Amino acid sequence: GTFNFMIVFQAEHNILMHPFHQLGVAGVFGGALFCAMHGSLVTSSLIRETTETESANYGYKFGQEEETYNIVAAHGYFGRLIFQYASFNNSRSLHFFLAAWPVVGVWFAALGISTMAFNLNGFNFNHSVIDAKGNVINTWADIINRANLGMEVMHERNAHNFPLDLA
Amino acid sequence: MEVNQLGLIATALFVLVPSVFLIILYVQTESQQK
Amino acid sequence: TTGERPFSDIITSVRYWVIHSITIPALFIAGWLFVSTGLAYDVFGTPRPDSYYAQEQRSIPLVTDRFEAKQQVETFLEQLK
Amino acid sequence: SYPIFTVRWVAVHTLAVPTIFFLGAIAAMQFIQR
Amino acid sequence: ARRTWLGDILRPLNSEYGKVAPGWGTTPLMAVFMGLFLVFLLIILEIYNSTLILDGVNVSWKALG
Amino acid sequence: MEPNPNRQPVELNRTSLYLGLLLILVLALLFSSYFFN
Amino acid sequence: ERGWFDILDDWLKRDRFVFVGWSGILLFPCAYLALGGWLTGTTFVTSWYTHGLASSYLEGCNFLTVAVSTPANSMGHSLLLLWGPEAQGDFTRWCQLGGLWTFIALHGAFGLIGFMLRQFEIARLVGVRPYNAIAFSAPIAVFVSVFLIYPLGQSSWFFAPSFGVAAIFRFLLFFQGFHNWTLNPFHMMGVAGVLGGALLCAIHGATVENTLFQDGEGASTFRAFNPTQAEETYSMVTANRFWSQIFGIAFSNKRWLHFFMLFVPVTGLWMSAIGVVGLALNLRSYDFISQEIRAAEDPEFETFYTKNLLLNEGIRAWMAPQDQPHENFVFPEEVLPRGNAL
Amino acid sequence: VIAQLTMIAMIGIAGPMIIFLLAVRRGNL
Amino acid sequence: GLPWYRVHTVLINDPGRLIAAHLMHTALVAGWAGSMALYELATFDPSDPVLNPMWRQGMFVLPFMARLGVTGSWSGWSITGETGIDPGFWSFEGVALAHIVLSGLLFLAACWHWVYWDLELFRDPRTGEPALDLPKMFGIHLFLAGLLCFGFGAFHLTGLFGPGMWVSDPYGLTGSVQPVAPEWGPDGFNPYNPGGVVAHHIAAGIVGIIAGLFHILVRPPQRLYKALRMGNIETVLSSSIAAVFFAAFVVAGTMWYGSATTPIELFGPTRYQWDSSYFQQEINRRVQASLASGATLEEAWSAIPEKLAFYDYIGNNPAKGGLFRTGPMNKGDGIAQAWKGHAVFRNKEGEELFVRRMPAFFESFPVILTDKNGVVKADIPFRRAESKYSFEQQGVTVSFYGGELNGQTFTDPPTVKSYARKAIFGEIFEFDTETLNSDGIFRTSPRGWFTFAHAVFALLFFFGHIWHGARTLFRDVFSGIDPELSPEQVEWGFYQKVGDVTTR
Amino acid sequence: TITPSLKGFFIGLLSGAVVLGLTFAVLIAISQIDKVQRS
Amino acid sequence: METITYVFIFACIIALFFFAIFFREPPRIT
Amino acid sequence: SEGGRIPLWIVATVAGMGVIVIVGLFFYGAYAGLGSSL
Ligand code: CLA
Ligand code: CLA
Ligand code: CLA
Ligand code: CLA
Ligand code: CLA
Ligand SMILES: CC(C)=CCC/C(C)=C/CC/C(C)=C/CC/C(C)=C/CC/C(C)=C/CC/C(C)=C/CC/C(C)=C/CC/C(C)=C/CC/C(C)=C/CC1=CC(=O)C(C)=C(C)C1=O
Ligand SMILES: CCCCCCCCCCCCCCCC(=O)OC[C@H](COP(=O)(O)OC[C@@H](O)CO)OC(=O)CCCCCCCCCCCCCCC
Ligand SMILES: CC1=C(/C=C/C(C)=C/C=C/C(C)=C/C=C/C=C(C)/C=C/C=C(C)/C=C/C2=C(C)CCCC2(C)C)C(C)(C)CCC1
Ligand SMILES: CC1=C(/C=C/C(C)=C/C=C/C(C)=C/C=C/C=C(C)/C=C/C=C(C)/C=C/C2=C(C)CCCC2(C)C)C(C)(C)CCC1
Ligand code: OEX
Ligand SMILES: [Ca+2]
Ligand SMILES: [Ca+2]
Ligand SMILES: [Cl-]
Ligand SMILES: [Fe+2]
Ligand SMILES: [Mg+2]
Repeated sequence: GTFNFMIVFQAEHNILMHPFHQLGVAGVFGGALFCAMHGSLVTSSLIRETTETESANYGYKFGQEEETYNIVAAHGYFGRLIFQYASFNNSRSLHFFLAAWPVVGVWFAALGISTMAFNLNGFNFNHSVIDAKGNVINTWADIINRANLGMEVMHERNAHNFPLDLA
Repeated sequence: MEVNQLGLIATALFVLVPSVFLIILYVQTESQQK
Repeated sequence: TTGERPFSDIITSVRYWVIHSITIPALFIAGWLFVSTGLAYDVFGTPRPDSYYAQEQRSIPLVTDRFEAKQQVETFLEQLK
Repeated sequence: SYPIFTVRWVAVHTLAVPTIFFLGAIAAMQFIQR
Repeated sequence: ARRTWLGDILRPLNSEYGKVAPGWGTTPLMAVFMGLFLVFLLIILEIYNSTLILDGVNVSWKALG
Repeated sequence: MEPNPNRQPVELNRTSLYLGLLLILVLALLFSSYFFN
Repeated sequence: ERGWFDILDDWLKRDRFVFVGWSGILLFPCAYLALGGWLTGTTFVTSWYTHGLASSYLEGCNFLTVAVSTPANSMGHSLLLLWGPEAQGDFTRWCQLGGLWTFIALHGAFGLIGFMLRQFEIARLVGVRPYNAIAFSAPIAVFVSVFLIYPLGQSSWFFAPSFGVAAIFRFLLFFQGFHNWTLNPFHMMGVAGVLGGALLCAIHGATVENTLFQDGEGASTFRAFNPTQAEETYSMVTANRFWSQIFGIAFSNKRWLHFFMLFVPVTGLWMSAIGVVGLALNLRSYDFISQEIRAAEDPEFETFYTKNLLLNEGIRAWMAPQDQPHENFVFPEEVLPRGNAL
Repeated sequence: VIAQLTMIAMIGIAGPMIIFLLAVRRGNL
Repeated sequence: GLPWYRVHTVLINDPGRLIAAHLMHTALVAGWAGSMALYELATFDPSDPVLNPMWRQGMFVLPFMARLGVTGSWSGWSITGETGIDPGFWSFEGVALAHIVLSGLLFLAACWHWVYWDLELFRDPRTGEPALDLPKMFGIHLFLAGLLCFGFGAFHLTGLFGPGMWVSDPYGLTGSVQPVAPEWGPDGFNPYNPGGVVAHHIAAGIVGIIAGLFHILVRPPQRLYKALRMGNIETVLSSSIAAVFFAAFVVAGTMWYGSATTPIELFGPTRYQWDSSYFQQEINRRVQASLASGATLEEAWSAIPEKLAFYDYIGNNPAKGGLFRTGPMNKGDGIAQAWKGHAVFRNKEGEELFVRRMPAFFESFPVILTDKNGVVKADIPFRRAESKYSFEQQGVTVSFYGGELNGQTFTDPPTVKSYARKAIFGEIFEFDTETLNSDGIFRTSPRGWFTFAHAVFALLFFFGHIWHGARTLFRDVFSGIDPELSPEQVEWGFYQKVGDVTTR
Repeated sequence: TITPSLKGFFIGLLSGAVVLGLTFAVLIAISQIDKVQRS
Repeated sequence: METITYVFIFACIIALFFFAIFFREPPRIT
Repeated sequence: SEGGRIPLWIVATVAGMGVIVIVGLFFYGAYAGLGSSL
């Protein structure tokens, strides 16, 4: 039913072509990226506290005062992976970024749904490209449009008596 | 409904076998000396 | 720091801007002329607005043969009279 | 006091030079009429 | 550790742990063979892909009969 | 026989048990529909 | 030992603004070419001859609709090398045949290889464990499954995603209508891993930021941290109690927490990659057979599943003629599936 | 069209001009 | 203690118990091969190689036995459809039994090596510590592999001392096991040329022998020994895993595209043969040759072998299946019984109409008929109210040539429509849907399942490779980084060369 | 015989060898000119 | 039988929630 | 030559305004000529 809602939404608002949904996608893809990234760097710089025959997780004790990884080494790595100033040396700034990116992005996803709720819809570049005579030159937007058309005409096949789906 | 008649055993063993593996490991962990 | 000159030093210096008030506009203008002269179309083989279809044609010039694809494209272009 | 032509300089210009060229191209493109 | 007849027989074959040739040794020859192997793989790949088309080499079910 | 010195004890703590059972049960809830088809 | 190899090694591994390394020799040209190829194509290059599409700023497309599009279906899985038998060294014709697509895909792939190797190399030099590269295996599994394996299982590169915003959206809607890809449990695990990863990211960031120790007098709390400080900047104990009382469970082990933060999105993406591998062969989760048998016998039997299949059928019939121009589809008005009125 | 770009040119520059003038004169920024 | 996911690391410094574990694994795999062969023999119907071959029956190991020359059963039948053949011991049953016995012997050997793990052989004579000289083991094993490969190519595949391999015509109509001579020219690298497989095994065999001798006789360079951590078995694990995912992607590819080692009579046709209407083209060629020589249409189509017509049917396209659509292809469309014949559609004016075929992409597809120039002449409308091309309006009829319906014509719109619906799948067949309670939904073939499983496993083994390479190269820090790590080793510019303390 | 596509293959091979060759030549040269200070 | 299976698995998951919350290994400061 | 002569806030303000101008042009171009749908 979730998928139904999504497909119909695409048909009726062309949500994929809406910048708030794109920000949503940046939000969750980005959220996952930074989650995996952060996970990987912190895991990468754990201080040796264990032997090879035991889990490294036992190297950390709940409530200990000392940090369990070396952030300076982590930053040293990631700063060389890209370049120094593209890396966080401040754990607080880093975690704030970690909080903010997915939260803000997902806020935009939500506002996307909530404004398409009032039919301010995705970008419409249907027949935006025209040749010198006036022939329509399709772009990927128009193929999207054809898919959207399939969705529009098929959904709720018995619910419509009149030609326009106005809500 | 005309479901796959092996779906039941497939699901049941899918749950039970690794769950049992984990319970074996946990329980034999608990019984080790403190 | 890694030994290179700080960016803020460079981009707040007079010499940088002496160089780049020349080099940047020159590049921008070169790109501009790359399009406005129509050279881009020729280099990349992109249709001009008057070159997508022959006058009465409504069929896409789709490539349908792998190894004679070059010739196919040339024929499509020839048919634009 | 500081070198000018470094690896960093090269990296920067491999991106920046074409970027400005392309932006000029696209800017020119905004005035094309069918 | 336990000695056995066959263990005694095979002993020399597992007695040189850690033994190395000095410096770079045969690394360059190896490198040559790697380059040649890369080229070989490139050849058979481009043949299969029909980017490399050779006389008498019809890459098809209809290769012969 | 003389004992093998490479032997190590194995452990699964309770949190790991719970995590594993969650993984397995949720995977089963997901795939079961497809197994029944 | 101080031969040329070691001297080269010395220079390559110099601590500079942009680290190079042995991995740089693979990474930088391939990445540069992939990105440059994308920008070049999206700016100047058409898809008229391959797709019957405009795809460049030059043609009037915008950032959302520009793409470097896949080759014509008739190209099959040709490497489409500039010097290959298709383009025969002609760069213009090469562009017109979709050569930039394979150009970008392949330089992209070797570039990703270069980047992961870079992660290993730097991890080794700095003396950290190589979990960043391991985590990076997931993006690679996705790229390889989707841009390479998938079209390789299909008729041609044509059905791979085209490198473009709208084109990628088209790829999504194609997968819904043709593969019913949402119904696929590997995709579902992908979704769970992505959204779960974003959840973990957000919740962890917020938890740290809201259990900070007061280490300064400032009301803006970022300066009250020092990279070299030994102490935890936030309270694990308080965080743990908070979530235990709020949610019922809580992390108590930071190492576990962060490994879990690695595990979840990487595993998700990997599962999705497996599903796409299935789709390469059209080995879909399209249907529930029991559902179809019931619905076939009982025209009053309806679920959201059957509704979604109606949607899929619409997508296919309405989009196929323009989306797949090589098939020469002609679908008469009368065969097009439509409900009442619309 | 030329008039509109001229207007937004003067209006657009006004602010940075305020800031520039104050910075040059060691004003109370 | 050890986490659950590390239990097997106890074998790392225990060569004897590692050998025991490998023996057990091998025993499991061989036991699998035996039991799989037995289950397939317990389910395989050998009575119809034409329309019910192994690949229609969900047979997986059977085609591999067939591929290398095992084609008969002790019970007297052969997969080529012969009767009263004596396959000797090496029937499918004999192969299965051999694998079961092998499994048992490997189990016992595993027990012996597990108990008697502490052999002097596994001890470095200088340190008394457990040690394996992996470079030399590599030489020995590479040499053995070389010998086995060479022998496989030169004797088995050539038929010089062995059965040969499965070979067929380009349309998979007359396949059988034949000896194959090596192709030493460039066509040897043509995947569809079997002689290339033979020459491959002979040449690569010899090369393996030579390189093996080299690796026995020549020690690693110190620089490579150190760089690749050749004292650490996990490096061997890492590189072996890389080689294995490489090989797996290759066999997945050759299965999907087809090659001399993935014949259509054993694994089913490829999706691409449907895509390019390969069999339709051959069928049309043969019919045209028949008509040119004076045959009637009925005679021309009746001369088409049922097997060839059967290849020209989308139900055998391996890209029409489903991930959870389980079992043999027969469980879907049914057990094929007979070709109905070639359907020819005509309108009231008598023009031949052609049903537009379903592409593999489409789970469902409309029914559209065009004339020879692709102009639409008839269809099955969705909406009727403005229909202009209905079979009823266009008076569409269908006449059959060849097969069961040879000579028959149907004019009543329901029936003509029904056959057009079947015509979207290509040639039309009668199925037994009752025997297996077939549900009418397409399933993939062993080609598809093999391809899927191997692409997936290959991709996962990419991860295995990455992980063990990581563990190998970073062994020193995998319990964590140096607790005494100096901030200056990671602060920029302190060293001129990253990580090198001698460059302060 | 050398088909056009075999000639193409050779052209590609040469182009790759040239790119990699010039790259390694240049990097080696630079490495020799700009040595790290030790001791 | 399918429904029984689905509801069973769900119920097992909820019970698991119960044990994972109220009968977890307690976090201890060392 | 000397670093600091031209203040960074001016460099930032001018560069930023340049970016606004070029992007603005691209948006104008969305409504005129090719891609305008007209
Ligand atoms: C290391 C960086 C790198 C890498 C990995 C690649 C990789 C790739 N690029 Mg290249 N590319 C690069 C840098 C790189 N590029 C650069 C810097 C440029 C700018 C000049 C280009 C420009 C470029 C173009 C224009 C194109 C490619 C393409 C290709 C692909 C095919 C290459 C090939 O067939 O080589 C074959 C050659 C080798 C593998 C070298 C072999 C070396 C051996 C070991 C030595 C033997 C040679 C011997 C001395 C010669 C004797 C022969 C004699 C008998 C006649 C390939 C995916 C093509 C592509 O993408 O098409 C879709 C393509 O068209 N690239
Ligand atoms: C290379 C592996 C392989 C392949 C390609 C095949 C292929 C074939 N098998 Mg064989 N089979 C295999 C291994 C394989 N089998 C093994 C190891 C066994 C022993 C158990 C069997 C036992 C077997 C039997 C008994 C039979 C077959 C049959 C068949 C055929 C039907 C295939 C089918 O319906 O699959 C369906 C495939 C699926 C439904 C896909 C399963 C996907 C799993 C469930 C995914 C699991 C996800 C995982 C839990 C996620 C973890 C996430 C975590 C990491 C976070 C087919 C030709 C049948 C046939 O027709 O025989 C005549 C038949 O009766 N097979
Ligand atoms: C003792 C000898 C022996 C023999 C004669 C056979 C013979 C048979 N077995 Mg096998 N089998 C054996 C041992 C043997 N088996 C063992 C010990 C095992 C347990 C691992 C198995 C497990 C097994 C299985 C699981 C299966 C078979 C099957 C079969 C049959 C097809 C074989 C085939 O397709 O392989 C193909 C083999 C290859 C393609 C080998 C690839 C070699 C790689 C690429 C080597 C790479 C490393 C090398 C060092 C590289 C350097 C090379 C150098 C020369 C340059 C066949 C009847 C199949 C069958 O149909 O079952 C009923 C089947 O499914 N067997
Ligand atoms: C030749 C193949 C091979 C081999 C010999 C190893 C060997 C080893 N790996 Mg593994 N590994 C491999 C492939 C291989 N790996 C691959 C392909 C992957 C990617 C998926 C991994 C990923 C991996 C990881 C992530 C890790 C290892 C580790 C380990 C070591 C301990 C394994 C253990 O104790 O598990 C015990 C396993 C169990 C108690 C149950 C596992 C149940 C599985 C998940 C499901 C059922 C599997 C089924 C029975 C197998 C069917 C066969 C299949 C081929 C179709 C061990 C040295 C670990 C390590 O290095 O320790 C320090 C470790 O962390 N490996
Ligand atoms: C993302 C991909 C990736 C990554 C990150 C690694 C990383 C790792 N691998 Mg490698 N490996 C890979 C893919 C990858 N591998 C592949 C596909 C294979 C093929 C089987 C191997 C085979 C392999 C082996 C055999 C070994 C490793 C080892 C290792 C480790 C040491 C680094 C190394 O050897 O790099 C190797 C270098 C590369 C992967 C770069 C290759 C660049 C090629 C030559 C460019 C070719 C251009 C091409 C010719 C252009 C034409 C294209 C054509 C389509 C037209 C390390 C853990 C070693 C190890 O684990 O030591 C402990 C080891 O022994 N790997
Ligand atoms: C054949 C040829 C000739 C070979 C010659 C090779 C020769 C040697 C090359 C030398 C010259 C070379 C330099 C020329 C370059 C050519 C050209 C420029 C190549 C371009 C290639 C490529 C396309 C560039 C892409 C640009 C770049 C990679 C984009 C991605 C980077 C991205 C934008 C970073 C910003 C995002 C930022 C917010 C990330 C932080 C969030 C996340 C990581 C938090 C996690 C985290 C962070 C921490 O910070 C720490 C601490 C911890 C704990 C932690 O959890
Ligand atoms: C054919 C024969 C087949 C027989 C084989 C039997 C198969 C056995 C399979 C064993 C797997 C058990 C899983 C271990 C589970 C477990 O023990 O994890 C906890 C574990 C922690 O290990 P530690 O390093 O902390 O050491 C503690 C030790 O006690 C563990 O042994 O982490 C891992 O094992 C890595 C995998 C993480 C898995 C996390 C997934 C759970 C999250 C929830 C997912 C579902 C909900 C999602 C909602 C959207
Ligand atoms: C492919 C080719 C290759 C190479 C070439 C290349 C590599 C080039 C480069 C070039 C490139 C490299 C391009 C340039 C660029 C960029 C541009 C096109 C621009 C842009 C962007 C933008 C427009 C900005 C804006 C926005 C955002 C993004 C950010 C912030 C916000 C804003 C709004 C500002 C060769 C020749 C070898 C061969 C053949 C082919
Ligand atoms: C000892 C004794 C005896 C006997 C032995 C035997 C009785 C035999 C056997 C063998 C056997 C009878 C056992 C076995 C094998 C089996 C296995 C090893 C299999 C496995 C399974 C798998 C692994 C699969 C997985 C999964 C699932 C299940 C499904 C889907 C997915 C997959 C496929 C992944 C004799 C007389 C010889 C003598 C000597 C001694
Ligand atoms: O209800 Mn659920 O979806 Ca919103 O649009 Mn109108 O209504 Mn019905 O159609 Mn389309
Ligand atoms: Ca005009
Ligand atoms: Ca029935
Ligand atoms: Cl609906
Ligand atoms: Fe953190
Ligand atoms: Mg415009």
